[PDB]
Amino acid sequence: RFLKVKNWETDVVLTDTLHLKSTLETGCTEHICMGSIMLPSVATKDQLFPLAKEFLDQYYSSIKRFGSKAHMDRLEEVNKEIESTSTYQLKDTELIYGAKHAWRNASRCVGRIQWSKLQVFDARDCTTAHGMFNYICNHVKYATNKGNLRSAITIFPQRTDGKHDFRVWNSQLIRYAGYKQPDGSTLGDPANVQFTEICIQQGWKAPRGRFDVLPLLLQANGNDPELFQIPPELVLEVPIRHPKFDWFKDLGLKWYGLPAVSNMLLEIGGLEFSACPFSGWYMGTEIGVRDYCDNSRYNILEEVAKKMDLDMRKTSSLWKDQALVEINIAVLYSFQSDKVTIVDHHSATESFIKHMENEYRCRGGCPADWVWIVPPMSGSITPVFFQEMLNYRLTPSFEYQPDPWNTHVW
Amino acid sequence: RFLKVKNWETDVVLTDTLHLKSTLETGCTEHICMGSIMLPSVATKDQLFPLAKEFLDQYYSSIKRFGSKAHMDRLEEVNKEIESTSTYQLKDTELIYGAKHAWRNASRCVGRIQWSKLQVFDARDCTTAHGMFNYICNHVKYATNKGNLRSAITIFPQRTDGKHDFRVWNSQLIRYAGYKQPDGSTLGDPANVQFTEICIQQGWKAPRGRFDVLPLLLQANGNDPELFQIPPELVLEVPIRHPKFDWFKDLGLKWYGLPAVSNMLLEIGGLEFSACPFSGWYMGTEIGVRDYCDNSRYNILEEVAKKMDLDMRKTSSLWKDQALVEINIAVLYSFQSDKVTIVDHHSATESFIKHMENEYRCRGGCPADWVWIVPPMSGSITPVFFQEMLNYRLTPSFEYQPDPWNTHVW
Ligand code: HEM
Ligand code: HEM
Ligand SMILES: CNCc1cccc(-c2cc(C)cc(N)n2)c1
Ligand SMILES: CNCc1cccc(-c2cc(C)cc(N)n2)c1
Ligand SMILES: C[C@H](O)[C@H](O)[C@H]1CNc2nc(N)[nH]c(=O)c2N1
Ligand SMILES: C[C@H](O)[C@H](O)[C@H]1CNc2nc(N)[nH]c(=O)c2N1
Ligand SMILES: [Zn+2]
Repeated sequence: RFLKVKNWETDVVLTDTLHLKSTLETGCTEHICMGSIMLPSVATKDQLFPLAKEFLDQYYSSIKRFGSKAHMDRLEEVNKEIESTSTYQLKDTELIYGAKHAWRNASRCVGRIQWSKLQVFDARDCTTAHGMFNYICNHVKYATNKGNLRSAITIFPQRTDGKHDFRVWNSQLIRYAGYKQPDGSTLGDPANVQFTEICIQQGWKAPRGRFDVLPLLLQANGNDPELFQIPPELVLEVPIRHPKFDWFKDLGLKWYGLPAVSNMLLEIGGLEFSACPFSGWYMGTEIGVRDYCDNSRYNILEEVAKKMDLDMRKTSSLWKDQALVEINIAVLYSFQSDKVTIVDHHSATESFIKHMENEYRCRGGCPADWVWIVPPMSGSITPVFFQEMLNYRLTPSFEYQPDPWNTHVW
Repeated sequence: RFLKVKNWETDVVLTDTLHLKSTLETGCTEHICMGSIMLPSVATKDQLFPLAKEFLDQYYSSIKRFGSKAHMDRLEEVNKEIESTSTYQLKDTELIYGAKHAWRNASRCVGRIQWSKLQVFDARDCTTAHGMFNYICNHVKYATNKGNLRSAITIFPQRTDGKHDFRVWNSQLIRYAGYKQPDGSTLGDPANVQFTEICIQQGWKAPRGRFDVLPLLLQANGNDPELFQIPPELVLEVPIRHPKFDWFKDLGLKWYGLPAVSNMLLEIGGLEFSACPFSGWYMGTEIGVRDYCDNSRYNILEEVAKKMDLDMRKTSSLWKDQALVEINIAVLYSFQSDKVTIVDHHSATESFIKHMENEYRCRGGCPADWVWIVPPMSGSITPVFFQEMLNYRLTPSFEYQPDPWNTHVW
């Protein structure tokens, strides 16, 4: 009941007991392993105080006042407000703790060494899609910090009944538009073409280029969402050059500095925050491997390998592999020559192993998803390839949620 | 109870019901996922007929004579021999079926599209370490076929009591020697230095170079094993050159053509074959990524990147990534210019997706381990990165077993 994870590059072993505190199910049974399925699958007051009890107990058991009366009066206070209103509200300190631990428990995140250094923006007083748009601009500006990126989350009012829900309809706050062409093909980002249509549907005026920043579709208190365009001076973008190849400029590629996921749900003490955009900084491979070279994304390996003049008749020339390394040299180089925060997959996996140690020491475990932790290129020349990870679901936590245009009573 | 796996590069879905036939446990519980732990953990007659029953039932239910009397008389025959001798013996046809399906059920193997085209060598009449050495040479020679590699397995007598056990002590039939140096460092293959010591211990006369083929340590009928050196004319080796870089020859690297794992256990109908060397042909990355660039293996990225004159001050130059692609271009090129069978990680992952279709159609499922199927470089520019796989344990099956120098009553 006190399981062991081994590292095979180092022969180092650690003991996981943190998984005893786990609660939610994983998809795996004693006779089936779902570790590579992407997404496996009102809340009453009878269930809401147990979750409120569990959260608050570890929150006072973090500030070395577990079991005190300051704890007990807080437990009694939440208990009775869960009688009165049936729901409850978190303290400022309980929200900052809960948010930082949702990140800390996010087993699919390799950059979690930074989990404590997070800036929480309490937007629970927000009421309008314009108020949402204000909070979100202030997040963008702060989290960007002139390229010296800082991580942050903005927490909008929690779900109450179920109809009245704050939702950022964008998947990330900043993404490039996606238009399918009359000739069947696709301009911009193909992942967003469904979204982009809903944007033009709500009256967006598309510039119809490659790297068009989408507007925000912000839904406030269950209301029909409204389009707002982040001021372009707030959207920091990096033009992508290669430090050897001058033809690389003519590829005319760029990316935005700020990775800010907006479509997930923040669970704290049984409360559900449907709108909780959180931002850090990019690991190089997300842009240079996935965004740029996924077949159903920008799919640029074709053209990069051309300009390198590569043996493209043969699958086995590793022409694909060769153009993939140059592209991530170009992402990295470009972001750093502009002083915009980016981390390479070597230094990020190293930090994660480093983070993983401290978690097994001063916490007794680190939930971790190998399928997601291993970078999508050069897997085994990074140290996380050789690290056995235990995946389990701790709380507070970030969760996926449905897209709102497929659930909203419109 | 009829689960679904999605592919996200193609939006294609398949339905797994084959997992209903699963039997063994995985390490994962409803609340913990062990998908990245490498190895999670006499047989009586009360348990041995159920396993014999299950096997034979699907074996006649493969040749469209399920439930017939030819089946029933075979079930009665095994039943009564399990009374008489308590164990039993497989027909030739039952051994070839059982062996091909152990391969077919091997969820960690990406080359399983070939599972049916397997050559079974019945060495169950073998009695001596010299007889083992003969069968194994005939396997090497056949499976190699002048470089036109053919896949094969040699099945030595099954475990009976437990003391009398046929074991190939080598991990693979052909591996390079491993000597640690007086200066702390290591020559050859560091993975084998423990083995190499046991070989010199049993009186091996080490040439003490880099690429020294080890001898065979073959244990027959539980006896203390004996050293035999495969005739070098039978060991086909590929010198590694690059199709651009002439300095690559001076690296003086080579590899052997035949991947032949010798240390696993073949379970068929509850019978355990402790010696069952099986061989195919290499996927390029095993040599060019793992063998050559694992830190605890040949660790050549250092020197390759030197000769390329690479920015090696910075982790973020992807100098490691860059020398890794050239090395697998050199493995591939060298093996094919010599007409020795090798497959590149692109064409092998494609075939596996291709194999995966047919399994879900004419069988209803394909046990598959994503952690192992995804090649250890360029993961997401191959199609298996985007394929959800269900891992589960079907039988017949290949299993790991202890090393014999850590279990043998010597
Ligand atoms: C310090 C900078 C950060 C880095 C370098 C980083 C790194 C990464 C990477 C590479 C991924 C994989 C994304 C993908 O493959 O689609 C990821 C996912 C994730 N990150 Fe982190 N991240 C950072 C900050 C944050 C913050 C600030 C939060 C939350 C407050 C967070 C929570 C998550 C979660 C929940 C996921 C998984 C979401 C999903 O399953 O799609 N990360 N991160
Ligand atoms: C057709 C040529 C074959 C190819 C291209 C191939 C490919 C591979 C690869 C790349 C691996 C991963 C090895 C590692 O990472 O250490 C593997 C493992 C494995 N292969 Fe296949 N293989 C072939 C033939 C065979 C045969 C003939 C058998 C059995 C009769 C087999 C059964 C297995 C098993 C059981 C494993 C996993 C063993 C372990 O967990 O260490 N394969 N294969
Ligand atoms: C399924 N995609 C989720 C997703 C998509 C895109 C980016 C991220 C991300 C988020 C943060 C905070 C940091 C980072 N380096 N990347 C996450
Ligand atoms: C834990 N290592 C197992 C291992 C190590 C080395 C090679 C293989 C292998 C075996 C076969 C038959 C084909 C292939 N392409 N590779 C398997
Ligand atoms: C810790 C981790 O499970 C370990 O590195 C695994 C990961 N996947 C692998 N995949 C293959 N094909 N071969 C391996 O040796 C490994 N090693
Ligand atoms: C099918 C498979 O689970 C899917 O491709 C996963 C694999 N691992 C991943 N890992 C990361 N970091 N991001 C991803 O989108 C994925 N996709
Ligand atoms: Zn699992």
